[PDB]
Amino acid sequence: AALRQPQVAELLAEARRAFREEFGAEPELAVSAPGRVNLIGEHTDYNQGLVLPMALELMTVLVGSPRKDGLVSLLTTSEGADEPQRLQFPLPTAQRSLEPGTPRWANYVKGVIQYYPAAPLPGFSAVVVSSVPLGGGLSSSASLEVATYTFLQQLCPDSGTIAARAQVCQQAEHSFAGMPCGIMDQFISLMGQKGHALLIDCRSLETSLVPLSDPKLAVLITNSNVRHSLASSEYPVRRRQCEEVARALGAASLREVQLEELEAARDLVSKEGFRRARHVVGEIRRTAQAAAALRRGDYRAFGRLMVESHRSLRDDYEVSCPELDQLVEAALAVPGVYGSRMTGGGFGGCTVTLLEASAAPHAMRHIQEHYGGTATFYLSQAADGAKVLCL
Ligand SMILES: O=C1CCCC2=C1C1(CCCCC1)N=C(Nc1nc3ccccc3o1)N2
Ligand SMILES: OC[C@H]1O[C@@H](O)[C@H](O)[C@@H](O)[C@H]1O
Repeated sequence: AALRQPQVAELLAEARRAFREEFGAEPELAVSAPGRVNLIGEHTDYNQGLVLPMALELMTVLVGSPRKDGLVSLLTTSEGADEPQRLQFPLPTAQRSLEPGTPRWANYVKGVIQYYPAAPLPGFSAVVVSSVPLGGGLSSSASLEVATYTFLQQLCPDSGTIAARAQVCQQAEHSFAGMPCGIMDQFISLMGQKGHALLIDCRSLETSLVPLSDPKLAVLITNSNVRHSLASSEYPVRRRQCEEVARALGAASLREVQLEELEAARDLVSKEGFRRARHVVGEIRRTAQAAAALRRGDYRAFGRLMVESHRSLRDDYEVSCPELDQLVEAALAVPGVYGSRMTGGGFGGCTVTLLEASAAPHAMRHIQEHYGGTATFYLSQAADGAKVLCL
């Protein structure tokens, strides 16, 4: 009774009803974009490294219709959203551009509109709904950026590439939400495919769809239901730190630096700096092994490289928190768990447990009985990325 089911048919239905009530007519378009769990490859994306996320059945839906008057009218229904629930604004122009501000959920939609590369973009009316827990570490902000972007393509098709769309979504996260994120979360929300993880190369931007078929394997996501102060504050600090271990070692990114190099480079950088790399330069060179291991269906090893990812996130990158540590170390003692680790940016949010489906009922008994805080669970199929339904 801690498991939240996806309920995606009723999420779309909720959004259409709220649209008819709010705007006096039936919406003409539905889009969705998923949130994400990163299986392995944490704090690598901005280090031009490798990540292995998948898309969730947890998503953000826009339902809307173009307007003739050049203005945008938004209703959000998400419980967590900061007041007001509605905002309206003219389209940006050469003269006036959109500005971040109040309410914050709107900043994401504004950013994407502001950086949208095709024209002419008409005004629109839209309802925004999401089953992605807001600020819970499964990329609610990326689902809303990419859901926005997918709605704008229907209003005014772009003639570009999946990376250009991810950079636009990423720029809205930088400029309008003041969060200097990598490309992972936008990329997986765009490109996820049911029954697949997505191995992303954040240097080359090559991507591989890795079958996650086997119905033996389950991915249990557990929300800690915490977010520490340190989150919003330490993420850019870590990023900046990485950029100095890279600058010091005459490497254009840590992708280029290998562990044998960092170990014999100790003197050129700081104890906590060098330790940030043992994680990053290390991390890269085990998502690769996790990738090569999921293909072999090996599981143990992804696991080892996984718990090795948490331990490294906890001790070297210092971006876990006692709640995440107690959840990982808790699951990691249940036989049949290959691995568990913090996922996403850390300082709170979710862990990800690679278990055997048979044991799912007992784990959710156990974790809720053996976790100090409030556990929410998702038993997540690997899902589709951005989608359109004409209405
Ligand atoms: O306060 C923070 C701290 C940083 C993390 C972050 C938030 C808030 C910002 C706006 C109010 C709720 C919390 N929202 C998101 N993501 C988000 N996804 C959404 C999908 C549909 C509607 C609204 C959505 O807000 N991320
Ligand atoms: O795995 C670490 C990740 O933290 C995310 O939440 C951020 O949006 C990503 O770009 C990546 O930096």
